[PDB]
Amino acid sequence: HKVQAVLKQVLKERIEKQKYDPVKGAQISKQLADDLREKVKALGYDRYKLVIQVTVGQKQGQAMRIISRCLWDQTNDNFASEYYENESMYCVCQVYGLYY
Amino acid sequence: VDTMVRESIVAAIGDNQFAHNKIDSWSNNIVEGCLKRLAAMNKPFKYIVTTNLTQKAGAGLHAASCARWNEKTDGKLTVQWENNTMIVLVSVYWLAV
Repeated sequence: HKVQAVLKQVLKERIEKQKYDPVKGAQISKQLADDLREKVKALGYDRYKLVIQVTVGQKQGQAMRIISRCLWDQTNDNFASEYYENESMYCVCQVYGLYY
Repeated sequence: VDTMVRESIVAAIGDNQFAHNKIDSWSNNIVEGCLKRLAAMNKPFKYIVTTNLTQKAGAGLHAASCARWNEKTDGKLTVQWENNTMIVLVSVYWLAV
């Protein structure tokens, strides 16, 4: 998806040259979440809303997955997932494109 | 409204232990259980239900959710649970019709 691609662009544009940090992380994660919200609430808003989830993790290499089971109004609610990793930061995003 | 959800969660996965291949499955059953918890209240709204479950492995975390909605009719309710090895989060979102 174009919007998903540009949300992953936003993810990199936040987290490039970076590493996951416990001390920077409260403000870093607030910036992450707010910036993805500002992405989806920019041009591309047409009487919709986005529901957001973000996970940020250190690199250890164990067995981890994601899943999410919901009940939604079907024709108006959509979803997508994004995964990424780098030298030290794993980052996952979950986007819920819903009609406002 | 959410206290019965919390009691349901503490009934279902109280003091239990991690097993990864059915972890999603527990989430599904929880989502179905919470679905019945929504279906018991059946307030004429658009409902969203979500769960999260994660091993207690020693990495510090922070979590919440936000949107940009009609502030008087659209809302959020939540239950956090934990045990020796797991963390559980259940979230319900109201949007009006």
